[PDB]
Amino acid sequence: HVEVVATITPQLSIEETLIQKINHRIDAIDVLELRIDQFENVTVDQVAEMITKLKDSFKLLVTYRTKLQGGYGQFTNDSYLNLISDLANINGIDMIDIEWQADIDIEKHQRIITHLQQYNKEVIISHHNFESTPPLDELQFIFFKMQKFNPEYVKLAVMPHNKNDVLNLLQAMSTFSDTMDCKVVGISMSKLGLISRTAQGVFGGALTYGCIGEPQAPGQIDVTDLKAQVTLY
Amino acid sequence: HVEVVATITPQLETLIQKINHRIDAIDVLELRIDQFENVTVDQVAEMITKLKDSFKLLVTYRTKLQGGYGQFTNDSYLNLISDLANINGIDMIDIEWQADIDIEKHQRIITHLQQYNKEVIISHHNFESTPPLDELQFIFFKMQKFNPEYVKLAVMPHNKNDVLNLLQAMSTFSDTMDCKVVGISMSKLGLISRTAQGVFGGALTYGCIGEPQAPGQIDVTDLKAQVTLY
Repeated sequence: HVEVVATITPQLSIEETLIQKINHRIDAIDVLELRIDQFENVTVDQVAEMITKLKDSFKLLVTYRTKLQGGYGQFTNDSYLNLISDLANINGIDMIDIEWQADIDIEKHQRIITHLQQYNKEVIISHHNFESTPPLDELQFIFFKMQKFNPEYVKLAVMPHNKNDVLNLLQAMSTFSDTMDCKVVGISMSKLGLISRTAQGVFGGALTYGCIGEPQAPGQIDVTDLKAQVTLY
Repeated sequence: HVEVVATITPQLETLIQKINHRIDAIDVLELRIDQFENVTVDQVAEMITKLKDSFKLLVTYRTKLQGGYGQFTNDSYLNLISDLANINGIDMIDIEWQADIDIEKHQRIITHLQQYNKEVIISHHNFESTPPLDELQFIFFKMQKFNPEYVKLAVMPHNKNDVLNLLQAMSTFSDTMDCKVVGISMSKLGLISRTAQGVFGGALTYGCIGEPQAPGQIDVTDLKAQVTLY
């Protein structure tokens, strides 16, 4: 059973137009992802505010996507990890996204992830490669190192250059789905990789991301159409 | 691009209306005839004229062996297929393959059909399982040797790997071979193979007119809508 995620990226003052479009799609939204990287000097208090302006029909996921990994967040890596650790104190948050990459300080990441789970927050460790799709063995090894932190979800987004790249991503997710204990989200970007987002559930995937109006990732789809997709497979 | 196939199995007009309704989603109209007792190329011609100009006409005689109903000798079957080449209204003809067949007799029949300007779809179906990737590629290679217009392989997946294997086989073939390829992973588990057929090099995807004869079949109208997304 794939869950449909609706990504919003409001400004401190969460619109009234948006909150209404959200309620309209209540049936297609399992998880509401609140991106916050589009806020300069965003603070945990500001985020806490926005949350209340929302709260119970979907889980609330808060994501600060760094520019390094495709977002707007320019925070220092140090300030980034501090922000992620601080979001644990916001009672209304159900899921928190933490970025993974080769150069991370592993013991520090584990400390933060464990901290988050002690506050009963589901952790989504994610990795984004906008340049290419490593070979299958490499994809599986990335998934392996990420799940070592025992998160609730492991998320891998890669960029395809050919059909085999899409198939390898699907295979890596499918194989992971069959043997590992935590949930997996596999994303092959661009139109070439569309099948991974629509048939995410067929290959063991747990989440599929959509928008309410315009794409927040490689040509996004309205969650309503995405819900229809998940329902088709 | 991917051509959407609409499969029908009549019996020597309510259908005539349902097909015209979905006429915009139909690139090929597969006319299965194996559901008729003692089918003659003459009756086939009678039906075709009653149907037939916005889609190709594929005539398919699926033998019992390969999931159909056709109870013809291999001889009368191969002769039925050879004789279909005389019907001008037919654009494509489906000829079955299976490792034991007479290679030279088959090649003799395929070249024959192509002399009458018919597009040949050499096909193989396994309603029971999906062979390993290597074996899928083996099947494709054998069928490819006859230099047909299309090579078609339908398999029943048991698990996710079986679906990915079919897609992989079809994709790799797509990248090297000089003829069109068609891959089908049956059941709802394999639905993605029909909707994203063109993503992996497929040239034909099969749908229905309204009533499915099993799980995994999609109305050509919905199928066309899905194909259009990729």
